[PDB]
Amino acid sequence: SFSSLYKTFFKRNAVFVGTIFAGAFVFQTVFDTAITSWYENHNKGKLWKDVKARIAA
Amino acid sequence: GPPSGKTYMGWWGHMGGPKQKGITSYAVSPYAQKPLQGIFHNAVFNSFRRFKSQFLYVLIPAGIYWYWWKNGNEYNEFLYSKAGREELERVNV
Amino acid sequence: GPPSGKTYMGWWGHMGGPKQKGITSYAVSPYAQKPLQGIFHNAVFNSFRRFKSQFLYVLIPAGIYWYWWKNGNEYNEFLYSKAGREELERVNV
Amino acid sequence: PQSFTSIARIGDYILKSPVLSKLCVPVANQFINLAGYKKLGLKFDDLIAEENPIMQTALRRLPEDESYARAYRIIRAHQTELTHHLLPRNEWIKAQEDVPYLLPYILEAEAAAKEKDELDNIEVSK
Amino acid sequence: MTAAEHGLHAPAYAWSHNGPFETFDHASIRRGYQVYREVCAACHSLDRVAWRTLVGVSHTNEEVRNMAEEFEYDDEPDEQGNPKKRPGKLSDYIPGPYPNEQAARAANQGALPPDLSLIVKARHGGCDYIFSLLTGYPDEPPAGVALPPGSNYNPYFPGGSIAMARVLFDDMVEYEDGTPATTSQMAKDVTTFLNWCAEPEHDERKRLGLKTVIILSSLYLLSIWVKKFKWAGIKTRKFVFNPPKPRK
Amino acid sequence: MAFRKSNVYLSLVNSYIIDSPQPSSINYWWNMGSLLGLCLVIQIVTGIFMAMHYSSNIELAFSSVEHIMRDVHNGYILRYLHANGASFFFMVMFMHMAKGLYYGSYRSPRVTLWNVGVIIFILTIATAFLGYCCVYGQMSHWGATVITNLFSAIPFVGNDIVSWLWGGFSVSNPTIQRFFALHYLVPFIIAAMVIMHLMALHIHGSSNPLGITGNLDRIPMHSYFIFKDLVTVFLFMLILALFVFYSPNTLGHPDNYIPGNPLVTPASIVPEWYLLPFYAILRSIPDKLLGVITMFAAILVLLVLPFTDRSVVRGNTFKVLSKFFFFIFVFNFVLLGQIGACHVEVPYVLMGQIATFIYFAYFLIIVPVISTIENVLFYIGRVNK
Amino acid sequence: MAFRKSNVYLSLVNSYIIDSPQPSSINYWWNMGSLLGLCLVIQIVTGIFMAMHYSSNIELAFSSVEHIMRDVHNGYILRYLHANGASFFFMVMFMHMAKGLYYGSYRSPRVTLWNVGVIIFILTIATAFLGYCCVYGQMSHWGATVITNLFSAIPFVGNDIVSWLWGGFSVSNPTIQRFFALHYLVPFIIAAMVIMHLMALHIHGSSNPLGITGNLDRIPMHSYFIFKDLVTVFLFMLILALFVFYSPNTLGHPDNYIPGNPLVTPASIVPEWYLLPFYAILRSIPDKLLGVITMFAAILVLLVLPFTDRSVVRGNTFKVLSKFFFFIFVFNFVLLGQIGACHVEVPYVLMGQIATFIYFAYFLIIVPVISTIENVLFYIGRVNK
Ligand SMILES: CCCCCCCCCCC(=O)OC[C@H](COP(=O)(O)OC[C@H](O)COP(=O)(O)OC[C@@H](COC(=O)CC)OC(=O)CCC)OC(=O)CCCCCCCC
Ligand SMILES: CCCCCCCCCCC(=O)OC[C@H](COP(=O)(O)OC[C@H](O)COP(=O)(O)OC[C@@H](COC(=O)CC)OC(=O)CCC)OC(=O)CCCCCCCC
Ligand SMILES: CCCCCCCCCCCCCCCCCC(=O)OC[C@H](COP(=O)(O)OCCN)OC(=O)CCCCCCCCCCCCC
Ligand code: HEM
Ligand code: HEM
Ligand code: HEM
Ligand code: HEM
Ligand code: HEM
Ligand SMILES: CCCCCCCCCCCCCCC(=O)O[C@H](COC(=O)CCCCCCCCCCCC)COP(=O)(O)O
Ligand SMILES: CCCCCCCCCCCCCCC(=O)O[C@H](COC(=O)CCCCCCCCCCCC)COP(=O)(O)O
Ligand SMILES: CCCCCCCCCCCCCCCCCC(=O)O[C@H](COC(=O)CCCCCC)COP(=O)(O)OCCN
Ligand SMILES: CCCCCCCCCCCCCCCCCC(=O)O[C@H](COC(=O)CCCCCC)COP(=O)(O)OCCN
Ligand SMILES: C/C=C(C)/C=C/C=C/[C@H](OC)[C@@H](C)[C@@H](OC)[C@@H](C)CCc1oc2c(O)c(OC)cc(OC)c2c(=O)c1C
Ligand SMILES: C/C=C(C)/C=C/C=C/[C@H](OC)[C@@H](C)[C@@H](OC)[C@@H](C)CCc1oc2c(O)c(OC)cc(OC)c2c(=O)c1C
Repeated sequence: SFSSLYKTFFKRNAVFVGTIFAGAFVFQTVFDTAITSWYENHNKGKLWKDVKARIAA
Repeated sequence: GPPSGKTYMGWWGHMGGPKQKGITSYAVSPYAQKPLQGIFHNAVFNSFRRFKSQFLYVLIPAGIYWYWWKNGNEYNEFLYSKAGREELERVNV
Repeated sequence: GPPSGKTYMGWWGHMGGPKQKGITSYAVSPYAQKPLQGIFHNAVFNSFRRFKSQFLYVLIPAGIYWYWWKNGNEYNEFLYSKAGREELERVNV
Repeated sequence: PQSFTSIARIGDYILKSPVLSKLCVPVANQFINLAGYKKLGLKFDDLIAEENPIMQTALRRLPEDESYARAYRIIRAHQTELTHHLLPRNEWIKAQEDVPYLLPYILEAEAAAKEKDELDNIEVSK
Repeated sequence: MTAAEHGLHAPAYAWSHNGPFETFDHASIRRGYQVYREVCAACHSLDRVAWRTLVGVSHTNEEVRNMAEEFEYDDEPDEQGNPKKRPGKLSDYIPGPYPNEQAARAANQGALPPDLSLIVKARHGGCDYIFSLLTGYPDEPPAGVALPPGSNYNPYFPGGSIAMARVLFDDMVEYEDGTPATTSQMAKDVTTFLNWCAEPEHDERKRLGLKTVIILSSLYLLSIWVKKFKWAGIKTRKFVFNPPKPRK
Repeated sequence: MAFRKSNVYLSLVNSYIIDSPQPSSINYWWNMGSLLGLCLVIQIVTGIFMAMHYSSNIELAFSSVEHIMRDVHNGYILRYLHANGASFFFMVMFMHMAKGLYYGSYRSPRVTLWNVGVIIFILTIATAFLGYCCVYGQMSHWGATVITNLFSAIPFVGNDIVSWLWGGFSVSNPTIQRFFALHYLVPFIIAAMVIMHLMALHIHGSSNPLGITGNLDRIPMHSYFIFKDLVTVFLFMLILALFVFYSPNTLGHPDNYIPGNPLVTPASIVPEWYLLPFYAILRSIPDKLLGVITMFAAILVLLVLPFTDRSVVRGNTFKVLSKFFFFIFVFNFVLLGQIGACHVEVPYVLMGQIATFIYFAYFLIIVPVISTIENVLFYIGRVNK
Repeated sequence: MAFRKSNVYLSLVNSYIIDSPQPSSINYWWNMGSLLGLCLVIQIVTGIFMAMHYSSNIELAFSSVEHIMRDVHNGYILRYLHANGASFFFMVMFMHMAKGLYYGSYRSPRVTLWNVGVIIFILTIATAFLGYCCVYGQMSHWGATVITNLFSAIPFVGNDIVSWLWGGFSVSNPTIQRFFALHYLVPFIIAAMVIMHLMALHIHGSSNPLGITGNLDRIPMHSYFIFKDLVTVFLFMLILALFVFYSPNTLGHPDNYIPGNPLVTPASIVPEWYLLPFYAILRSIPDKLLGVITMFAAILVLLVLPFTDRSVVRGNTFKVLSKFFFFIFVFNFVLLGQIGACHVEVPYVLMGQIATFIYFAYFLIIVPVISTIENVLFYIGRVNK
């Protein structure tokens, strides 16, 4: 964190609850997508989706 | 302990009432009194005397409601009898 | 409020300690201090306090117990191996 | 909860005996140095658990100047402890300064308390 | 306790699901089901696994529906009260080979083959143990070992005397995907399938674990910094003593 | 005055959590109590949510827990949190108790606080026993059998008490159903006992690492300790999450994944880890009645400490000998646990008997002797004559 | 000082039930509170002992209660006590609330005490509902269906809330098992709210029948009120025993002796007697949403009393018009209950609607209008110029 970067968004005030809650909602979405993508990529070839791609009946 | 908010009641020695003076009370030990034999004649006349002062406050409202109930109940019994079928069809729809 | 029993701790303004005089304390606002930009390196020589000064009180008893455990464990393993069959029958029965 | 009267009785017996003294004092000196209370700016008498009637009587009778000084040593020690450091060497309590300043007040209170208890339970032999 | 009574320690194999970031190999779960069906199912039940759970894990909805319908289950009696049967459905649980314990014991020389739904979690050693057991039957028991009639020797089993004989032999199964059905390949596959049967939440649990440890680690570090800031005034506090003038 | 002080309900909150004067020097060891409060909350909440999907009937119990593991959304998280949470509850409690022992927290004027603590310890052990029985795995049935049989040692009426506890001829349906009902109840009794614990604590306040008066320098609970407690709350959650999500069955026993069988006690039977030290103590006595009495005595002996500690100073911080022996006691307790995890064989039997002697000797001989000696050393080590 | 005062635990007992200064004139109406505490204890104890033999699974629930009635030693006593105890809990609570209404107990400085009481009333009704569902008879299934459906009236998310509460397509296994878990929990929440109720009562003490200050003449709780409360405790037990042993099913519904059937709602369906007045209020509104809103408002309207009572004196003892209308309100409540026990037919529909209007009018119109008139009457009836 850089002082001037923080000041451009909040000046010398702490972050208010309203903004904290709003940020938590955004965090939840972005964080989940990022983790899931990294996790599925790390296990590529082992997932059912990957197996179903080749295997069939 | 922390300072707590004052109320309208204290405790023994500082109950929160006005200063008392000029009043003298007297009492006698329960052990020195007649073995609770002064019940009848001294409480049978007072009993019902208290309720003679209160019964109308209870009885009138009770009477209004009991009669309102009985009237509706009797009307319902009539509406569902053979003789009330005509009026039942009228008031039901 | 009811009379409560005396203890060894009071509250702010009457904590129950001795009268304090001659001591002056000074402090500076956390906002005016360096943003904790000296955790490691500056607190590495002070670290290991609970180690250099306390490790022996922990280490010696720990060493005594660990070696006591290892010794007994090695013996048990010997007793139940083919080579330990004769001693097992001796110490067991 | 061993009384200071009992402690002193055993200790004095050791100090008065040339044999026991030369044998115990050195170990006691090492024990005290290892205890490390002097490095926090404290004297042994500052360490005595005070939440009892005898100690409260003792502390109440302790002269003002000494009481203020004891207060400072206690506060300073708490501050040093929370910072997880020892005081600068020059601020350490020196062996010569580690004096039993409260002990006499404690022994006096214990003697008075002991006498009251004996007097409260005296038997009369007619 | 002797080595025989304890059982031979099961070595650590390189299971592809070992590790905090690893999911099960689903191609292995799939082959494992086939080994279970063509070999294990003759003596072992899998009572805790509902057909529906295989969907999207090792098979398609269509494949599982066809598998379920190959078995018959009790249906509600007809209008006359007469009992009747019906083909299995996705909601049904995989059926066992025996109708009761007495029948199971009768077909296995008095021994009862345990349900395998939780076998991986119900044994010390987990996957390593199951695999080692299945591939650890020697042609003959060690010299001097008196083996009771109807029993078999397996060093990995406590006591060395087990009621189940070796059942995996090379090529006894023909894998749909063309994988060589060696005894070790089949043992590796059923064990993976059985691990999934015991812990179907495995893949999702580890994924949630990554999210949880990251958030908590950050919270922990953040809390330390916040704590230090709030305490900075007290921590750097300074005291000075000036002995008061004697008068009070 | 401020509303937080004026209001009838808020004043209690302010008194215990906001304005509570805390000794400025208490270290992180003083954070275990808040962690124990967190543990109780975790257990009660996860427990209640799981109770909604649990059946106590002996034929349905094990399967209902599997239903929670398999069918209930996030059910495995609830179960692993509850199971591992229980283990963490005991680890933190042992640390909380060890902290008290080290710093002489049990000494006057906090004897009542300590005694209430011992009661909470007993209730927590009983609660965990009842909960473990509810799973109805092999360890559940046999643990229920052995533990209830402990009372058969009571002369004359022992067997009757056991039959009463069982509700039959053995651990059966009535036993499991009553154990679940009781498992639900005790946590609330513990909560009530914690309130009593906090009340005893509040009148004298916390002790500190120096063992001396904290009255000369206090700081408010709010902010300082509220934020300091947060550090360990997060560390606790982090560590618990590592077990819950990455190694959920490490602290448990594989045998409990096998349904209870009244006809077979597995050779691999072992009590839950937090009970191992007491288990070893019982096994060390070659007699039914004395083994039982001795084990219960291992908990009750905690009550003699305020009387056997003859020291004139509170705590071990400035005591060389006391610090050494405290750690001897700690590692001896761990050894007892390790012995409990072993079979009844040479030389573990003698080791257990010696460790058992050391456990009791600590409270009854070592503490009083060493403390008396230290009192004298402090005296002769400075005084002239 | 005396040990009962110095000890941390006994000092609470002493302040609340031994030395507590009571107004010398409080009459027998002030005994209902202790009776409510007794009821709560009776319910929790009989409930825990029955829980030991109960199975919540929808297929086993009804039969497990029959098992309690038939196989459990004294089981029928436990069950009849718990069931008749619940009815008594409500009758006494109604009397406790009515006393408060009559004597102006809801007035300042006791508004907080009153509000906590309203919360307790809501929790108690909810608890009784959950317990009734546990029997899983015909009334249980349909009461569970209707009451959970009350939430379907919430716009947009209503149906989702109901499906969530059910844990399925309809009232089924998931529902009964969670209802039992919750039935076990709420009584403990009620106990905690009772503690909060008592704390609020303690700071101002009880009011009295004269409505004036009790500070000039107090007498200790101990002996006087301890023994006066005992009189009603025995009367309460006597009457409860008459029902439990001689007429145990009089207060219940025969349909609850019929196992729940998801396909048939009996024509004879009727809510538990203590819920009838509220049931009548809901039925009085020919709209789904407004009916549900109005019914909950019937409980919440109790909260407006400290504000609508404009009188300068506390209580009805010396108020002619207020006394009359208080009894109009009481019998109107009984009538509402009678209407609830009747079919939706002429002329009961209109009667119920009028009685519903009267119920609300009392708090919103009658009390403020009458209290204002009375203030003026007291003024012009003595002052002159
Ligand atoms: C599995 C169930 C438990 C899981 C939850 C447990 C969490 C807490 C248990 C540990 C505990 O209570 O240890 C207390 C011991 C005393 O410490 P002290 O008061 O003298 O500290 C002065 C500090 O530098 C102030 O420093 P400060 O406040 O500025 O930051 C301290 C540190 C705190 O870290 C913690 O989370 C507490 C351990 O933050 C850091 O900088 C660490 C960077 C990663 O801290 C230690 O030095 C640890 C000694 C090791 C013994 C552990 C034995 C456990 C079997
Ligand atoms: C119902 C199912 C739930 C069961 C719970 C039952 C609990 C009792 C509820 C009744 C209640 O609270 O009534 C209070 C009302 C007010 O009375 P008060 O304070 O003005 O009394 C002065 C007394 O003479 C002092 O007199 P004393 O103390 O000397 O004895 C009083 C009397 C008390 O009896 C009771 O226990 C209450 C009925 O004992 C007797 O003499 C009875 C001889 C067999 O008592 C009365 O005076 C009755 C007035 C009519 C109320 C009818 C109840 C409506 C249902
Ligand atoms: C029924 C009877 C119950 C009894 C249970 C006994 C407890 C069982 C073990 C509990 C685990 C944790 C042990 C707790 C011991 C720490 C207690 C404590 O308060 O220690 C304080 C001490 C140093 O503090 P100081 O204030 O003296 O430091 C000098 C500052 N000037 O801190 C230190 O010296 C460093 C602490 C090092 C801890 C070593 C613990 C080893 C435990 C092994 C874990 C178990 C593995 C299976
Ligand atoms: C590849 C398919 C199979 C697998 C994965 C498998 C796995 C297992 C496992 C893990 C055990 C438990 C051993 C223990 O208690 O530690 C076991 C036991 C047993 N199995 Fe199998 N099995 C298979 C096939 C069979 C077959 C086909 C039969 C019947 C002919 C059989 C009969 C038994 C019996 C009787 C036992 C009891 C052993 C004892 O307790 O002594 N198994 N099996
Ligand atoms: C659910 C269980 C428990 C809870 C919630 C609990 C909670 C607390 C809390 C919040 C504190 C203050 C902070 C601290 O010192 O950690 C405390 C202090 C204390 N507790 Fe506990 N405790 C529990 C069990 C125990 C047990 C089992 C014992 C002892 C057998 C015990 C003994 C003490 C003592 C003596 C103190 C004072 C420590 C001091 O200030 O020096 N507690 N406890
Ligand atoms: C101090 C609180 C508690 C402790 C120490 C505790 C401890 C335990 C333990 C050790 C188990 C066995 C876990 C396992 O190995 O699977 C258990 C199970 C269980 N507990 Fe608790 N518990 C507590 C409170 C509660 C409460 C209040 C409920 C509410 C009913 C509850 C409900 C259950 C249920 C349903 C199970 C069975 C499922 C399972 O095995 O996890 N517990 N508990
Ligand atoms: C479990 C239920 C309850 C319990 C155990 C309880 C207990 C008590 C007790 C012991 C008293 C003092 C003695 C008395 O006046 O009877 C009291 C007073 C009072 N309670 Fe309750 N109560 C309960 C429910 C309620 C409810 C539902 C309300 C109101 C909606 C309420 C309103 C009041 C008020 C205003 C007083 C003061 C009476 C006065 O002194 O004038 N209580 N309660
Ligand atoms: C605030 C206290 C309570 C209230 C108002 C209450 C009310 C009720 C009611 C109305 C019933 C239905 C009785 C019937 O018609 O047969 C019931 C049943 C039941 N309650 Fe409670 N209860 C309370 C507390 C408890 C507690 C703490 C438990 C603990 C588990 C419990 C366990 C049961 C059980 C097992 C049943 C089923 C057996 C029966 O029907 O009597 N109750 N309760
Ligand atoms: C029963 C459980 C026992 C656990 C005890 C742990 C105690 C910690 C509770 C944290 C409360 C912090 C309140 C701070 C506050 O009100 O200050 C407010 C500021 O609050 C904030 O900025 C938000 C801090 C976010 C903390 C996150 C809460 C963690 C939730 C996890 C805890 C689970 C138990 C006033 O701040 P100001 O003094 O600068 O004006
Ligand atoms: C949950 C709360 C509900 C109950 C509220 C009612 C409170 C009544 C409690 C009665 C306690 C009486 C103790 C008297 C005492 O200590 O004085 C003792 C004397 O006690 C006696 O003589 C015994 C009287 C018999 C008590 C009957 C037990 C009541 C049955 C239980 C009913 C409740 C379930 C001191 O007497 P003294 O003043 O002459 O020296
Ligand atoms: C063991 C049981 C728990 C122990 C109880 C003590 C601990 C209580 C902790 C609870 C924290 C919650 C406090 C919130 C209430 C504070 C506001 C308040 O009391 O306002 C009250 C009114 O409250 C109500 O109407 C309902 C309160 C219900 C609370 C339900 C949780 C205003 O009261 P007030 O103090 O302003 O009185 C005027 C003095 N001139
Ligand atoms: C939901 C409920 C929440 C709990 C709210 C608290 C309500 C308190 C009601 C409890 C009444 C029972 C009190 C009996 C205990 C009084 C005697 C006492 O405190 O003696 C204590 C010692 O107590 C113990 O060791 C154990 C007490 C455990 C009590 C467990 C029920 C002596 O304490 P003392 O006042 O003499 O002070 C000691 C000198 N520093
Ligand atoms: C209705 C409620 C009831 C009856 C409550 C009873 C509570 C009793 C005690 O708690 C207070 C008790 C749990 C406590 O004794 C001090 C523990 C240390 C007991 C330790 C304990 O565990 C074992 C265990 O867990 C097992 O599992 C498979 C098996 C066991 O033998 C093989 C034992 C065992 O031999 C002992 C001593
Ligand atoms: C998980 C917990 C939950 C969802 C709790 C819900 C609690 C809701 C309310 O309590 C606060 C509620 C019980 C309370 O509403 C204020 C009562 C006055 C409702 C009264 C009530 O009873 C009925 C009843 O008993 C029946 O029996 C067979 C049948 C019923 O219709 C045919 C009713 C009915 O039509 C109403 C309005």
